[PDB]
Amino acid sequence: MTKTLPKDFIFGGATAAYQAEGATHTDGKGPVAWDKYLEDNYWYTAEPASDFYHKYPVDLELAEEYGVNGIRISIAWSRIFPTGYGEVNEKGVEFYHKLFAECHKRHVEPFVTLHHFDTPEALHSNGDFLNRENIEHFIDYAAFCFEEFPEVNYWTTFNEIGPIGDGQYLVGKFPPGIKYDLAKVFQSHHNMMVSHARAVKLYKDKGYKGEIGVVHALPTKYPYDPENPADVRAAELEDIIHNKFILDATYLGHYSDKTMEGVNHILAENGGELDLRDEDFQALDAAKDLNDFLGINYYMSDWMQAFDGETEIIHNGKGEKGSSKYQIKGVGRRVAPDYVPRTDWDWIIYPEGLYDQIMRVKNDYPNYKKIYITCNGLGYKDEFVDNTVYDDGRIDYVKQHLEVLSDAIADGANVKGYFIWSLMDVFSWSNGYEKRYGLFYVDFDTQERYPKKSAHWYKKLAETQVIE
Ligand SMILES: O=P(O)(O)OC[C@H]1O[C@@H](O)[C@H](O)[C@@H](O)[C@H]1O
Repeated sequence: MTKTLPKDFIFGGATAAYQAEGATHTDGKGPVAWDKYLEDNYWYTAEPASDFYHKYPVDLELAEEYGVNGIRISIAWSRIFPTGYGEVNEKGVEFYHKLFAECHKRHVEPFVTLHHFDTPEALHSNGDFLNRENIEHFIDYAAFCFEEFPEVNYWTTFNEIGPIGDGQYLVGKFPPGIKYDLAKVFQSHHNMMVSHARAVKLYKDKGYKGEIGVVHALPTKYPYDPENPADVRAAELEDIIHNKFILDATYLGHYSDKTMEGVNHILAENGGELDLRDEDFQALDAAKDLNDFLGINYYMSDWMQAFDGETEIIHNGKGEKGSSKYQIKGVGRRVAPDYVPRTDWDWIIYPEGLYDQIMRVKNDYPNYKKIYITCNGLGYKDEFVDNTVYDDGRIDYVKQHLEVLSDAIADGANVKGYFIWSLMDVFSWSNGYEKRYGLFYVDFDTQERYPKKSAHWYKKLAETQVIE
């Protein structure tokens, strides 16, 4: 009497080059911003990470043992072009071909992302994507990869553009560690999206065989008190900063009137200017209907309350329940509802928000075509016991969301797969190695993998499609 998922659903796992790989200075790998940054601003580094560079056969064998039929992986732009452009690093390219081969061998379909929070340092320190020159460097890097890896049937350009501008120019937790720059945020959202529109046009023109799409973070924004118009407006603007702006570029080819009115407002109150060239809209309009699927990364929702004070944002990275604080002048502040389960990192559990996002994209952008939940998971300090982890909380979190998908599917939403963040334990960019999300437990001192209770649960799900 439980829900069921379509027989052709993808039950995958997700990873990220920098988070998983390791080998940060091996086989010609070029530096990335995180190299110096984590060292100066955090208490851990990307070494040894989960040593994916050498472990992948074990990871893939296990992934196969436990019914995982898909896997998001990212190509480390700085491993192919250790400087963003020019010389190619043979060994880098060699590595990916191996990896890709192992995937096909293990029946795990690779969903490849060209960019996942890791612009080659040399280019990043030069304005990253705010600098229009790097847009070029990207398209060339994409064309290289498209041509070089015919083994890949599914491509994605960028992973979470919103969260890049957010952690980079708004929260200041991702390098360069800038804060409150709502002008840079919106610019980066526009520039990066132009970089995407171009690469997709390109993959389509040169008529390659597979599918090309985007991976967007879409945390549902709700007004704290639906009855208060002040709250409604607040969620609306908040949603515009994190979701609408980007979505619109991804489908309308331009920013809607409400979107620009809100952006105008936000920028007026906080200052700032946007450099929007007409050629950018030619690129955007061209690729608007090209995307083959949408990848929705979703972890939690946000409630917004009106707020008239100055802007202050504190990121709770050590996992101290309550240290999070988010308020923006002209926009509003986030207030967790009273009794929703939230965690030590303050991330709110609210499965219903996923359903609402899926019905929103579906209604506002009917041309989405197909939806994959490219990332969903619960990060928390598991306890290593009996060579496993009795991660019942994670099974509950996942199970709850999978049920909401099973519904959004029934209600006419074209959802084709779910990717659990993450396949194995990896360190978090701003929360260290403590915030674990994996189906498999990595013992960072030995690099030994151990299936968690969720790995065993996911298997039955995989081979039954009955959520129980
Ligand atoms: O902030 P956390 O704990 O790392 O969880 C956030 C996760 O979200 C995903 O969407 C990002 O692409 C991952 O790289 C990961 O960072």
